[PDB]
Amino acid sequence: HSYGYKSGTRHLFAKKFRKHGVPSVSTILTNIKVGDYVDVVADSAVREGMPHKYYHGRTGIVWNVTPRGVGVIINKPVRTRTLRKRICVRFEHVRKSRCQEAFKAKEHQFQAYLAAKKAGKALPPLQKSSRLGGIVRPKNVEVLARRVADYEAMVPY
Amino acid sequence: KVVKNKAYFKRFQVKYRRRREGKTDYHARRQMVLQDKTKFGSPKYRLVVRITNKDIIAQIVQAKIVGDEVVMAAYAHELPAFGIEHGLTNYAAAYATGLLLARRTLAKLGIADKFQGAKEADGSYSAVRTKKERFPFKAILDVGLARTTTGARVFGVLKGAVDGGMAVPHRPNRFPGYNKEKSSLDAKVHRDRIFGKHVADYLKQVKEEAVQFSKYMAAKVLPESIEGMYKKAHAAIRADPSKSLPKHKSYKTKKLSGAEKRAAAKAKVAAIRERL
Amino acid sequence: VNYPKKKVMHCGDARCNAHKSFKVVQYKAGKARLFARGKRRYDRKQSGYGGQTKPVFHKKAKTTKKIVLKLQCSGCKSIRQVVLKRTKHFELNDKKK
Amino acid sequence: ARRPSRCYRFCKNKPYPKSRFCRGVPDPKIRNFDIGRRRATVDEFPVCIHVVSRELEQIASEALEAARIQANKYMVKRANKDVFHMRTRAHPFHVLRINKGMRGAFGKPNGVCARVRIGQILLSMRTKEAYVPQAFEALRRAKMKFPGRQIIVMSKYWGFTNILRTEYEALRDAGKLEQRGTHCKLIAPKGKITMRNVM
RNA sequence: UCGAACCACCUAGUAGCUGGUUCACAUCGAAGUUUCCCUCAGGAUAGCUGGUGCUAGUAGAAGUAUUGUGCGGUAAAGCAAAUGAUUAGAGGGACCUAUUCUCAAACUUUAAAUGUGCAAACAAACCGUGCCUUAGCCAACUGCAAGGCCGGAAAGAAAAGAAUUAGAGGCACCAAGUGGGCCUUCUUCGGUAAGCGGAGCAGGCGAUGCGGAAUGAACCGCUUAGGGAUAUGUGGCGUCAAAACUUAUGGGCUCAUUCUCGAUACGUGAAAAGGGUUGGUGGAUUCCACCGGCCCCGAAAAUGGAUGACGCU
RNA sequence: CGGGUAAACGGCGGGAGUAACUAUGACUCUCUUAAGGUAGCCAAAUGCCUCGUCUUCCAAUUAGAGACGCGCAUGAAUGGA
RNA sequence: GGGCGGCAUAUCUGUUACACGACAACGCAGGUGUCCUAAGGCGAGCUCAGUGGGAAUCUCACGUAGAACACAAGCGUAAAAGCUUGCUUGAUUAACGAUUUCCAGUACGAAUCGAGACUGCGAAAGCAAGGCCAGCGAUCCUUUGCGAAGAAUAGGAAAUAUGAACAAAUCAUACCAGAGGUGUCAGAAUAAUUACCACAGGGAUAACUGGCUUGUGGCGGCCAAGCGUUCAUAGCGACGUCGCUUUUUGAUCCUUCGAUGUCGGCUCUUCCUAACCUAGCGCCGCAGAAGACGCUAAGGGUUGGAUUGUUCACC
RNA sequence: GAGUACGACCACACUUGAGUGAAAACACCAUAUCCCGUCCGAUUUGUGAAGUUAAGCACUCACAGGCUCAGUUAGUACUGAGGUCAGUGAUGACUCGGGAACCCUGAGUGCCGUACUCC
RNA sequence: GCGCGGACAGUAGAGCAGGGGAUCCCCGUGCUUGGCGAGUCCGCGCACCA
Ligand SMILES: [K+]
Ligand SMILES: [K+]
Ligand SMILES: [Mg+2]
Ligand SMILES: [Mg+2]
Ligand SMILES: [Mg+2]
Ligand SMILES: [Mg+2]
Ligand SMILES: [Mg+2]
Ligand SMILES: [Mg+2]
Ligand SMILES: [Mg+2]
Ligand SMILES: [Mg+2]
Ligand SMILES: [Mg+2]
Ligand SMILES: [Mg+2]
Ligand SMILES: [Mg+2]
Ligand SMILES: [Mg+2]
Ligand SMILES: [Mg+2]
Ligand SMILES: [Mg+2]
Ligand SMILES: [Mg+2]
Ligand SMILES: [Mg+2]
Ligand SMILES: [Mg+2]
Ligand SMILES: [Mg+2]
Ligand SMILES: [Mg+2]
Ligand SMILES: [Mg+2]
Ligand SMILES: [Mg+2]
Ligand SMILES: [Mg+2]
Ligand SMILES: [Mg+2]
Ligand SMILES: [Mg+2]
Ligand SMILES: [Mg+2]
Ligand SMILES: [Mg+2]
Ligand SMILES: [Mg+2]
Ligand SMILES: [Mg+2]
Ligand SMILES: [Mg+2]
Ligand SMILES: [Mg+2]
Ligand SMILES: [Mg+2]
Ligand SMILES: [Mg+2]
Ligand SMILES: [Mg+2]
Ligand SMILES: [Mg+2]
Ligand SMILES: [Mg+2]
Ligand code: NA
Ligand code: NA
Ligand code: NA
Ligand code: NA
Ligand code: NA
Ligand SMILES: [Zn+2]
Repeated sequence: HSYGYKSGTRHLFAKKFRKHGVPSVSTILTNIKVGDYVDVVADSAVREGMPHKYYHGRTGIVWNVTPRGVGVIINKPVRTRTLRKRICVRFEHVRKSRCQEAFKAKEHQFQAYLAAKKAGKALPPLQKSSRLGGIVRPKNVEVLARRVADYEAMVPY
Repeated sequence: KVVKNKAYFKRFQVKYRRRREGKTDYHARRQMVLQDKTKFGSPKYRLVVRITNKDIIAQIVQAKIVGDEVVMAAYAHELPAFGIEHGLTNYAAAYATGLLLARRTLAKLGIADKFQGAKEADGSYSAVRTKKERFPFKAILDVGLARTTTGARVFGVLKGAVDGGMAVPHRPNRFPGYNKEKSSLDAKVHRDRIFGKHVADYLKQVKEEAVQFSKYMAAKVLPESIEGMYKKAHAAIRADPSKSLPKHKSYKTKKLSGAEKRAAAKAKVAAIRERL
Repeated sequence: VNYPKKKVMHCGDARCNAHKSFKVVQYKAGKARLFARGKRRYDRKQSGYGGQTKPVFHKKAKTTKKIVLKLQCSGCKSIRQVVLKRTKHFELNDKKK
Repeated sequence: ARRPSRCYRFCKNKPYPKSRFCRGVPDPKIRNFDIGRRRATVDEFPVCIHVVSRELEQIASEALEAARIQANKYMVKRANKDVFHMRTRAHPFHVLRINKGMRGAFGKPNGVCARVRIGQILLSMRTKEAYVPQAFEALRRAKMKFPGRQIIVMSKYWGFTNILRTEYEALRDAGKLEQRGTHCKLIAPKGKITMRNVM
């Protein structure tokens, strides 16, 4: 019986086809701050500070930044509760997470609308529901039917 | 049996563009670009030295995701606006270009006249001032793929910048005149190489020879007038660093559209069918 | 496993307080004292009738032992102890080959 | 002797091929997968008949060999040996195990069989129009040698190729077929201009 | 009385084992799983349960969606892509070159469904280049980092299918029984197989009856204070037996002789193969081949017997 | 350490060739032990194969007796005959 | 079932495993208790395995890694993570910092992110507190290392503490960090036999009947290469394939362990048919006689003996 | 319209063949007294400028191979939910939903920054 | 673990494998580290609380 630290990671901790190589310069240049949402994704070409397989593909908040490492808080269910596990990884195994992108865009749009209404400018026209009825004026009208050729065709040989 | 079959190209992963062009060492570049993550992306500068066949390029560079940002540049092909007009790729030229880049960046940052460096070049080593009074501007040295041999001109640009007021962290171990036995530097040898005395000696020998030094011998460049020329060039640099050399048609080819290429192929097929 | 006879290592003490030369001696257990407190208690327990009064281990499984090195600064007389991995054959060699 | 094949008809295992994990496997009993004259050209035999599988089951290599021998012998005695080409399409790659309930019950190799699906082609015979009834009866007997239900059907393509039996003559006349052995590929108008590829 | 007599006593010896364990009804209500143990017929330990409550009662909610953003290599597919296995020809005995017959739990370029992290405005976030503080970063800074303070604005989250809630969140304390499970549905590993053995997900029985499948722990229906009325579910409506007192002003098909044709969801009587009747497809001049339906043959066991019985055409 | 002692406990071998037909093997080479089962006895209350093979006993004998011995695993006061 | 065997007892890859994580079998294929002063650390150069052309190993092109990285496997890696080489000891110390894996969210083992010291390499950015991921160990006991000197009028910021009337020197303890080991690897100090046997229990578990299964045994079909002078089928029937039966044995462990009397024979009754004889009938290679094969048929019948406990056997 | 240096993404950029290239660069190049390193100034290091676009490099071409994005394959394969569904069964269809891959075919063949320089 | 004897006799000789002449003679051959103290392997006889 075998349950190693990296047990069952043959396809998990592997590069995608024709995408091998050391991490990129953008990864080195990304600034990680305490409170940033990050995705924990293991980079198989580093093998230092690599997260345990459980935390691959989890998103959490940064609680700590060290010169070469990142502390992330990750939710982990166990029995009847979810713990807040603080994992330590090298910066190469985190990506700036986009989990709040739609919410930030929504807040930005609301500030912009507030400014426009304060200024008395023209608000954008409202989108309309596509589910409302109306007249349809067809261009081509065809008969939907089963023909002989369909049964003839879908037989092989 | 064939190695370069269809499967070979299907499985092939190209290197980075600058790796297969043989320009960028990406391990070294990644280590040079890296900072403490606790710095939160505070500015960091590489002093880039790239000596071409006829020119020396020295840049102060900042790494950005969109592409590197060049803050200041200096070129050894811009030195004759300061005197020196020959030997633009020797050690004295590398030193002068380094000093020019140092003075240019210190003037552009507004901290010139507050960090002067060594007014007279003595060739001795003084350890830089780093966080590791007011600290001087700090850049790290990027030699690229050049062999870091003792006496190489990349460290000549390094020394020129250091004498110009930079804080480029270095040890004297690769300056010309460093003896690896005693573990010590002969500052006079470095001084002589800085002011070009080796070039003057070789030129004197070549004159006594009676192809080398042809543009030298086309002018009346006596070996004894080299050192003063380099000193005066240093002074002219310290005077005015903004100085430089005094100062639509198209040769692009029309690529033919895909339909035109298809017409060409169809015509060739028609011709070969008729001919046979 | 081959080990150098002289080792260059951080000292620790205010005499040298830096990297320094260390002679290498392999640690070996000192003789069990007759008047060690546990030995006195054991001899008291063992006297009289009743046979053996403590366990005697028999089910030996280890084929090696951990190697402990005594490092001695030339400047001082202080000994530092370091632990190496288990190994069947430890030797202080000078050949460096 | 040999345990009956119906014991190994349930299939339901992950495939268990011969490998460096799976040692001790005897060879399949069928070793000739092409009967008649395989050398014969594609133009020679316009008619193609195949036996189609209607179940998802395992067919032992002994059965494939028996069916092959049956079809060969019938075509020989009721026709000639130079007028048909029959290829056996199913290859026995699944190793069967025997446990010679008990402890350590994992069995050792003792046979090999082909995992076969619904609508899979098991045999294919290439003949001329004149020896079609012999083809059909030979395939009926070979089919009798198989487990499960198989239906014999006429292939609308030309022989073992991928061209319709009717269109083949026109394209061949138009010089649009590369003839290489018992099958032909249609020349596609791509790549360099050769003396081939022109049409 | 003897592979260690008898009598009294230590001795009510110890027992993780077997047997027993005395009133009512009321509110709730399990577990056969985890980790450790000379541990496997037993314990500790967490979980499941009860009793206490504490706290500002709609709060820091969710076995569910949606939208946004991450994770994945199983099903499928592939061998005319790498690694392995593999049949045959063709072009330059073998080698090569283009493919072609077949394919893999310990192969894979690609790649689902179902899933699985995070977010979706009240201790938060946004705005001000607002102030203070710092032995933090930066060559310095009015830049970056961190903690605060002072304010402003907040569809309190528009519109575009643009959620819903029998939607008060948190926090403790003290304890019980369990720690032999078993069945079913999909997925399955070992086995010829098993009412066999082992797992994953989820519902069950165990602990639960009631209605129905004649009968059955587990199937179908429905789950339960004790009573009426009405209406259903599953299942039925020739008698047994409530219901077509054998309904229709519905269409077809089917004949069966000692095994009884059929009326058998689960499931509890079958195949390869073949032939009365009445359907279909494709040809030839009514017959030729082929394919269905129902029926028949293939179809042999021991007390007399079983669509539940009678019987029904 | 060195001697003695079996009517002390006990123990007591194989494979590889050979004689004018076939056999089996007096003979020989070898590997080998502390010694290699001697005199006897036997499918025996001891023989797996086995209901061994031959003779005799009967109409017919997995029984009985007499022989034979490649003796799974007979045998000498663990006393043999 | 137990025993014998094995280790599934501590533990690592791949698969089992069902695209998060988790997931069992005495499931599958393999590993582990070591080994390395370099096989650790760093810098610099270089490119590997294989091909092809050429010189009675050397050369020039190709070469996505098809090599190598101690050891099993997976993953990763090409101006390197491989090879060579230069100088090094970050394989040290590290204020009880935090964390992951196992998980009770305890230790142990292995990891990860750090802060300080002193350093190695490097021009520098940097990189290193072992060789990534398996390679290991509680209490008590034993044993080693650390608490250099020199200072203080007085226990302080800085002097190790104690042996309880107290002072010196021994000696013995103590506080921290390690070593010596428990492989049943959360850690007793352990040989057999019982048919002379005993107890508490167990149908949680074997042996006998019954039940499921039917591999094995038994009995049949289909197809048709052949055998039959000839001729596939009078008779039989390779190689394939589909059944049936519980008259064999195996597999299982559901019932029974506060007990279901256990082989054979004898005696006696009944049932089945896959028919030996007896009744009818087809068919043959059926001249007759004798027979073969099949069909309906289980109403009736189916012996006496030698050896053997036998059932079987065979005379 | 280009070039150089540093670059971001890392083939629409690669590979193989051919063709063209203004200026300035880039590079081939010439050479070893010195710094430095080699068996070998080959590589590397220093010093240089007589020549050349021959190669590198940049652009063009190929019914080129790969690669990228589409379509076709195909509502097919597979699959979440359901039935006292069909079938002896293997399996299959149906009902409410999700929905591929290869083969093949169409198009395309790098792009965005910082500085400096040439038309 | 504690002690002994030995790496043939020793304070470098002896046995003897291979060498010339008639079994004789002659060439050869042979535990570590230190200024007599401290380690490695065989045996013996003795100790056994992680
Ligand atoms: K199986
Ligand atoms: K009612
Ligand atoms: Mg993956
Ligand atoms: Mg008596
Ligand atoms: Mg009592
Ligand atoms: Mg009780
Ligand atoms: Mg309740
Ligand atoms: Mg598949
Ligand atoms: Mg409790
Ligand atoms: Mg119970
Ligand atoms: Mg009922
Ligand atoms: Mg009624
Ligand atoms: Mg009626
Ligand atoms: Mg009924
Ligand atoms: Mg004898
Ligand atoms: Mg005998
Ligand atoms: Mg006898
Ligand atoms: Mg007898
Ligand atoms: Mg006798
Ligand atoms: Mg005797
Ligand atoms: Mg899953
Ligand atoms: Mg998973
Ligand atoms: Mg701590
Ligand atoms: Mg630890
Ligand atoms: Mg580190
Ligand atoms: Mg390391
Ligand atoms: Mg290494
Ligand atoms: Mg490491
Ligand atoms: Mg390790
Ligand atoms: Mg234990
Ligand atoms: Mg007895
Ligand atoms: Mg008893
Ligand atoms: Mg039982
Ligand atoms: Mg019990
Ligand atoms: Mg009873
Ligand atoms: Mg009784
Ligand atoms: Mg009875
Ligand atoms: Na119920
Ligand atoms: Na009717
Ligand atoms: Na440090
Ligand atoms: Na210990
Ligand atoms: Na059988
Ligand atoms: Zn010291």
